Formats: sequence, structure tokens, C-alpha cells
Amino acid sequence: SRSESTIENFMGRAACVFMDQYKINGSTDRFAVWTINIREMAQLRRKCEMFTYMRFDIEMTMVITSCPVLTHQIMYVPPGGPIPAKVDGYEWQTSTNPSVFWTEGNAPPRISIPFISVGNAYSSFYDGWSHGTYGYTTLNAMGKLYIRHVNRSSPHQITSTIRVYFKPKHIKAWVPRPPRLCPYINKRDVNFVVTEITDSRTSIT
Amino acid sequence: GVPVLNTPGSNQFLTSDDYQSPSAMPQFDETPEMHIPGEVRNLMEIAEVDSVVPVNNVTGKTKSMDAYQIPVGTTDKTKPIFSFQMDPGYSSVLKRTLLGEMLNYYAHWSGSVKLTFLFCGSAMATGKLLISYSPPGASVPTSRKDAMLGTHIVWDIGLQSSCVLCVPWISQSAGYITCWYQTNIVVPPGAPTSCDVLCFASACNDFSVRLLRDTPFMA
Amino acid sequence: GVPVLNTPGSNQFLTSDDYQSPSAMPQFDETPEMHIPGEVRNLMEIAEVDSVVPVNNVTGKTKSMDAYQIPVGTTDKTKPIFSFQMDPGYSSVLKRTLLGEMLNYYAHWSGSVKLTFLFCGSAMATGKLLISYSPPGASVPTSRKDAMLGTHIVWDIGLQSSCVLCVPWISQSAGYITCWYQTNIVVPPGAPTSCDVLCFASACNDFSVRLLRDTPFMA
Amino acid sequence: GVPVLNTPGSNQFLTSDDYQSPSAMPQFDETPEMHIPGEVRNLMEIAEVDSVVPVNNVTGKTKSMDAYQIPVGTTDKTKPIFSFQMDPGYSSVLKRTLLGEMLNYYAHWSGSVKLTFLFCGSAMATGKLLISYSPPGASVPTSRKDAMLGTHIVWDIGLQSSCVLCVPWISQSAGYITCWYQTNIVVPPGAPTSCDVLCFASACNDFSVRLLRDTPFMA
Repeated sequence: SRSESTIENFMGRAACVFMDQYKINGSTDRFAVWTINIREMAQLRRKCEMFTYMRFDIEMTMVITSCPVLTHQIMYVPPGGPIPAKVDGYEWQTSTNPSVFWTEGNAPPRISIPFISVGNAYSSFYDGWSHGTYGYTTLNAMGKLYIRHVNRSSPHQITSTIRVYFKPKHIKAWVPRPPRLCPYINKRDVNFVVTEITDSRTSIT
Repeated sequence: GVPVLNTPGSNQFLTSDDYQSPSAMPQFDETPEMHIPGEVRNLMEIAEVDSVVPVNNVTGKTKSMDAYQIPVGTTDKTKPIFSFQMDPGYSSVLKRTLLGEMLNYYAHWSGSVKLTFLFCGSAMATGKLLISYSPPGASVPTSRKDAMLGTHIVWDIGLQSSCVLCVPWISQSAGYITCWYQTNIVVPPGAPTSCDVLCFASACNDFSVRLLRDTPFMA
Repeated sequence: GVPVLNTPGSNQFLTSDDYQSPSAMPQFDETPEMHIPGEVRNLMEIAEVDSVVPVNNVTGKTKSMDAYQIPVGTTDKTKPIFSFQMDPGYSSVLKRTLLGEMLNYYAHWSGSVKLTFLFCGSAMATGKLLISYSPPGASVPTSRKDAMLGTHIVWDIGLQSSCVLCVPWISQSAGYITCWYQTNIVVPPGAPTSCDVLCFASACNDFSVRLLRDTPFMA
Repeated sequence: GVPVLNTPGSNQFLTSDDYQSPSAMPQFDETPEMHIPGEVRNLMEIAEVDSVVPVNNVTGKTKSMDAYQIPVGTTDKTKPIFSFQMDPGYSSVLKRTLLGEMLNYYAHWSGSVKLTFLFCGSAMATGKLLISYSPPGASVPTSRKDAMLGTHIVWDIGLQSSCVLCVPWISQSAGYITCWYQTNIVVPPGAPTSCDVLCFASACNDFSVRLLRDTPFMA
């Protein structure tokens, strides 16, 4: 009767973790970056922060709109990959960086990322230093997701908005952890404001 | 080739689908799995762990350690010691525990809640406290006599320091659990009169949870 | 991959298709089925239940209980007691019963209709009524003598209080069922003269219904 | 035909896919395979081959044959002969070898590096050189005495002309390998005093490489 209380049923469901737009013609506003992390959405972050160590594969499904036939390149760089600094940068042509070519009107593109960490599990919490900077390790680095129009130009001005749906797959988790009481201040650190344990009451009876 | 018909539902992105997907890097050889202690296969393994219940969550002190401490010993016997609604969801006493925070992810849950009361007073102190549970339909007892004429347990504090009780029919007007001075805290000249009681709520080994939803805690 | 040809009929929404569909919430664990009395596996289980037939649906009284009551006992023997066309569909007497309302969902239906006549008079009353069934081709009888010279049953009311008859060839000018005073209602000084008769139409255990359509009752 | 649903990911060009493709010329009959010596089934077969390491890559001479030659014999014993960081990637001494250039295609690699030192002096010359390896955490030795109080090998040059050592924990502050005059190069009146030493770095038979990337050498 508790089948749905499993980690796969709990953690594994797609959520719209990244909203961004990118123009087709005109500098740095012509592509979208999104360094992949589990700390983007505050609702998904509270779930991944119940476990200290997690191990899962990633299946992403991009949802691209627009405002000719438009073709989009969604290039995924591995954690050691070269990052483009301009829409025309040579780094888009790298063979090592897998990319999908999706033209508008078809089913949305789907790309699947394995467990790419150097260690044995991703860390939700890191009590330690890089040297440095506290709470950051390069073991839970999952790459970036560079997205652009492959079209050279358009007579009209076209602005394309992309939604990324992040779904963990084959989730494995270790070391349970209490759910977070305080709200989130920043997306990189674990800093908090001292909050009350629970809503108050008039008396003890 | 083979004759094929595309049914309705082709070329759609159902967000909750479970299709096999083409991997970005098939060549990549994943790191072999390693044994890490604490494998979590179910979330009711989290809710089955006892956690301290902030019964004393009065308006003044819910940002200190005094929210957990039930003050006993200083002290009329007419008014109960404490009283709180039993349901974990939508009850400020059990709303934010290991048990309650897991149950706020699920629309429907049915099970039993186990309460454990720990007496944190001196070893020389002694007395009796009457813990009464009233069924969901029934009204809260007004006196110790009406609480005695029901489902209760007279807990001798000098004898044993922990009192465990498993409450049934906790699922979604719920049950009320109360405590009464049956006997004042009898103390020698050396030991301090005022004592504290801690509570521990956890799953009573069932807890089926069916319809997962979004937590009402994070905005 | 495999070579595939999309036949005509791909990417269309046939409203009456029966394809397997992708579930919105596969993870959801449905409530286990429970035994509820009255499992309905067929609609001819509904039409096989007898129901009272409003034979007396004259213009004045179709909004009262008097539409069902066949008045007997007050009273010439020249005119029949009642008479109605047999077909359930398109006949105001049997149009709105448990039998008739199921048969207005189906364009074609073939079976037999069982009629049951219940005498609701005093236990001391007695008499004879002649129930005559005329086949669809035949004309309605004009006298009791012409009704006697056909398919009929002389129903002794003092002996037995119920008379059952199964009418065949009811399918889609249909049969007519009539009733005649063979004998006036003989009554003692204590019992009241006027009596009532109830009718019950139901399926005679066949009723095959083939082409489902829309009911002509709801606008 | 058969009912078919197009999942998300249809009609996309994943660059790293491995689908079967329709051949342009199926009729074409390919030339039969022939035995050519040197079949290459793995790239760690390339990295397992020893290659000369440019230890003497000082600013003046990295465009000559003198970059490989370690000058020995002309000569204080206070300063070490040479010293270089052990990691093949991101270390100018081992950056561009058969071992290092293969490891710059891969983000992650873990294995052991085997170093071989060849003495290219006269057969009549003799002496002792102390090769000390310091673990990644440890600091570089400052004197020959501190290098002797660690992991080292006293290599008698007159006895044997090659000294092999396999360094562990080379994976991605790494280890340092150093050399010290334990003994000056003792030479007869006929043989020349100044001698040269060559180094050879190769795989120590493991070297697993996991995440292929682009080389940082070609622009």
C-alpha cells in the first residue's frame, strides 16, 4: 500500500526547472546557459535535500516556442567541456559535446544524461572546502546546457523561449536527512534566517 | 515496411511518461556502484523514526528549546497538563516532525501514530500522570474523573520513565490526547521540584500514503 | 530502425477507438476493489425486472397514482376494460417503464414481453375477466365473443390473484392486449364493489438489443 | 496496421546516436579485409609505450635535442639534478609524450606511471644517484639527507644502466620525483666526465580513462 512512497515514485517526476529565452539575430542574449544543478527549483531542492548522497540518471525534455522553419541546437557540454562565449563560437562544433538538432513542429527533443560524477554519488551537502569556498565540490557537477538557433538569420525578429523538464531516473539515495525548516536565501549556499519550529498556539491546552 | 497507424497521443509530451530515452553519451562508462551506508528504498523508513514533538508551542517560545519541554511540577489538578489534536497533517503540534513533514507530501494517508512520553526529571522524583485518549467522535474530557472514565493509562513516573501508546484510526475531527495530574510530583529535599516531559511521535508500522502532492511549506 | 509505412487513418481522432492510452499518473496506486452488492454486468438485468405499467394514462390523471390503477367493478360488458398496443417503444402505456426506457436506447430489439396482471380488490370479491391477445396482423376484437374466438385466457379473480402471460414477436402494427368483463365482480354485503388491477411488464428472458442510439426523452 | 505512439525524441538529430542507417550503395561489394600488421584495438596500447621525457625543457633549449638530455657530471651536491611534477596532464615535462597526449583527450584518468632512467654515459664511468619520490601531500625535499629519509632508490650507475620505478596514485598537487648526487661520477683518464641521462614515461599497465574530451593543444 506504500508503493508510491518509494524514492523513484517520490523523486522521479519531471519539473520545469529552467525558463529562458534567446533571440535569433542582433550578443550574449542569443543563447541560454543553465549550469545544471538540483538547487534551481525550490520545490525540487527541498526533496533532494532529504538525502545526503544521491545517485541517478537524468532525462531532460526541452519545450521550445517562438514568436521559415526554425531549427534549434541544444548542446550539452560535459563537466570538462569547452563553453561558448558567443553564438558563433567554435565550441558549438565540438564533436565531444553531444547536441540535438530539433526543428519546430515535431515532438519535443529529449536527451538523457548518465551518472557522470567522478565519485560514487552526488552530494546534496558538502561540509568542507575546495582548497577556498565552503560547501562546493566538483563531484556533483553535471555540466551545462547551451541552446541556440542554428539558423543564420531571419528577416523578422524571433524570440524563442525554452522550458527544461528535469526528471531523475533510477534514483538511489543514502543517509536520510530532516526536511528543511527555514526558507532558502541563495541558490549556492545553505544560509538561512532563524525561523520558528512550528506555528504558535494560544496555550498548551 | 509494416503498416502503422499513429494513435491520438503521438508527438505529445506527457510530463509523467516513462518511455525509454536515447542517451546523450552511450559510450560513457559510468562509475561502478559502491556501498554507502544508509540505503533509502522507502520514505516510510523516514517517517518510522521517532522525533521530538513541540507540544509547548505557545506564542512566546517557538524559537527556543522550550517549545519541546512540557513543564510538570509547578500546579493545580483541575486543568490538564497538555492537550493536542492527534492528526499529523493540519495540526501545529505534529505538523513539522519527521512524521508530519512526510505526510504533507501526500493527499491521502491512513495508519496509526505511536506516541512516546519520556520523563526528564530527577531519578528521585516520583508521581503519577494520567494520559487519556479520546476517540475522534468523542468530546475532550473536562475533568480528570471524566478522563479516567475512558481510554487512559495511569503512568507511574517513579517506576518507569517512558510510556508508549499507539493511536489507531489516524487517517485522511480527530482524536485528542491529554494528560492530567493524577498525583503530584513527590520529591525529596535534594531533588528539584519542576520537571520536564518530552514526546516522540512516529509511525506505528503502517502508514500507507497514496496520492503524492506538493508541500504547503515552501512557497 | 525498421521500415514503416503510415497507412491512411494515422493521426486521426476516431471518437469510437479502443487504443491503449498513456496514463497521466502511472505511479498512482489505485484503491483496491471492494465487494459492493448489486454488481451490474448487463442492462437486460434491469429490463428483466417487472415494473408497474400506467395503463390508465387518460388526459386528466397522469400526474397522480391513478394512472396505474385499472378501475374494475363500476360497468357495461359491451365495452372492454382496457386495451393497449404491445410494443414498448413508441407506445405511451409501455413507453416509460424499466422495460421501455432501456429499449429506447437501442434502434433494433427483438424479444418477448411478459405481462403480469395483479388483482388489488378484496379477498371476498370474485369474478372472471377475459384477457385476449390479438396478433399484429389481426384487428382488435369488437365484442367479448370475438375476443373469446381467439388467443385468450379466462382469468378467475376469486381463485387466483395474478395472471402471467408472455407475448411473443415483440420486435422492431403490433399486437393488442385487451380485457373484457366475462363476469361481473360478485361481492358480499361487507366488501366494496369497486376494485383495481395493476399490470407489470418485463422481459421474457430474451430481448436482444443490437444498435445503441440516443434516448428521445432528454432534450 | 499496428497502433503506434511517437514518443518525445522522434524526428530529432541526436549527434551521438547509434541507429542503423540506410546505406547509399547496398549493391556495392566491399573489398575483403586483409591482414595489415599493427592492429589497434585500444588507445592504452599507445600510452603503454615508453617515450623520451623532455626533462631539460629550460627556456633556452626546447627546440633542440638538448631538451631531453639531463646533464650529469659538471656539479655541487647541495642542489638536486632535476625535479618535476608527476602528473602527465598539466605538467610541461610529461605534457607532450605518448603517455601525456593520450591523457589530454580524457577528463578523468586513474592509473600508475612507470618511469625509466637510462644512463647514457661512458661504460668506464661510475657513481651513485639517489632518486627520491615524494607523495602528493608531502613537500619537496630540500637536501639529499631529507630525500634519503623517504621513498628513494640509490641507483648505482656503474653497475646497472637502467632504473625502473612505477609511481602510484597518479590520477585526476601530485608527487614529485627528484634526483640527487649521492656520489660524483668517477671517471678514468680516458673517459669524458660529463654524461647524460634519458627518461622514459609510460603506463604502468592500468590507466583507465573515462570521460573523453577535446585536446587543449590544437586551436
